[PDB]
Amino acid sequence: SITPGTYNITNVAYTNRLIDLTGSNPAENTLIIGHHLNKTPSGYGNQQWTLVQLPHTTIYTMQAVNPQSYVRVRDDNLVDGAALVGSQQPTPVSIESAGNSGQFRIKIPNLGLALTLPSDANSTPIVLGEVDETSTNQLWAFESVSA
Amino acid sequence: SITPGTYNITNVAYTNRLIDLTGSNPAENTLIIGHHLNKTPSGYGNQQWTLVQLPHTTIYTMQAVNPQSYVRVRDDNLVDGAALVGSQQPTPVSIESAGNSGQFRIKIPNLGLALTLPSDANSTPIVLGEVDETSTNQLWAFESVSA
Ligand SMILES: CC(=O)N[C@H]1[C@H](OCCN=[N+]=[N-])O[C@H](CO)[C@@H](O[C@@H]2O[C@H](CO)[C@H](O)[C@H](O)[C@H]2NC(C)=O)[C@@H]1O
Ligand SMILES: CC(=O)N[C@H]1[C@H](OCCN=[N+]=[N-])O[C@H](CO)[C@@H](O[C@@H]2O[C@H](CO)[C@H](O)[C@H](O)[C@H]2NC(C)=O)[C@@H]1O
Repeated sequence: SITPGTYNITNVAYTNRLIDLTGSNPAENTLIIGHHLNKTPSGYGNQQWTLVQLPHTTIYTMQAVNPQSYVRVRDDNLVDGAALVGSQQPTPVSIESAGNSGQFRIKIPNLGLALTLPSDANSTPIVLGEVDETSTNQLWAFESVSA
Repeated sequence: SITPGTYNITNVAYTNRLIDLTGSNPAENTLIIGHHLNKTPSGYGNQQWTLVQLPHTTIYTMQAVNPQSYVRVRDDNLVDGAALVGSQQPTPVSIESAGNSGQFRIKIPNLGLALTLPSDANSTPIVLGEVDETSTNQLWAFESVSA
């Protein structure tokens, strides 16, 4: 499973879209979106995500670098279509390798829902979607931010 | 939420019953059961459970002190009535205070299911049951182990 650490996380369908906390805004419910890289080599802090892992399981918290908002399903409403947002508290996620290259699904534990990017349009908010076998938009790649 | 550490866990409905790994058996799929305290004052290692926590969540792993088997739902079959067993791999659980005091429900994350002890007979296996706020069979007291 992915080692704890700090990553740029890019969509597999839309490889030029990173997970990005809108406007580096620390406010609750700020949306999390798919957005072009906003600074080389690894973006500002709002496109870097630190993963903390529960040993011997695939459960993690994801926290941005700056501001330090965690990834959270808005209002803890774990249903299809629900928005991902920046919050002072995280939603635990299950990050699971897809049979793939170094590709992963970021899943809501035990619900069969996953983070998806529904459009390549820049700034498209990321939402939950149903886990499936053929959609690449709920597939994600992780790249370490250089120390 | 509960502080990480090593605990004896006693049922609320049946106060002479602790979560216990059958016969201190290290084998996979060994039943977890309700059973009287097997040693004073904190039982042997099969009745002592170490909790590991993912910070800022209520998700945890539970592992016996000896042998070191984790608490796992049989075949990761997260449905009503499924057996709890020891395994080399854990089922992440959500340990949530049930108001009261020192009382907690050990729930399956995001599902309406929780560990429950259906009878005070010695060695009755612990199994998942639907979450039910009024049922003491799925309530648990946690006492730090002095040993
Ligand atoms: C609404 C908003 O936050 N707009 C801009 C913000 O302007 C704030 C003032 N008024 N408005 N109205 O300015 C930031 C910083 O330039 C800007 O942030 C970018 O937002 C995009 C999505 O639109 C993406 O999140 C970028 O990564 C982000 N860049 C930074 C550095 O935060 C925001 O859109
Ligand atoms: C038979 C065997 O291989 N193990 C038994 C063990 O046998 C001792 C030999 N016969 N004598 N006197 O005996 C213990 C009971 O003392 C037994 O372990 C207990 O099993 C129950 C449920 O069946 C429960 O898990 C108890 O906590 C457990 N106690 C300990 C200390 O492991 C074991 O199966």
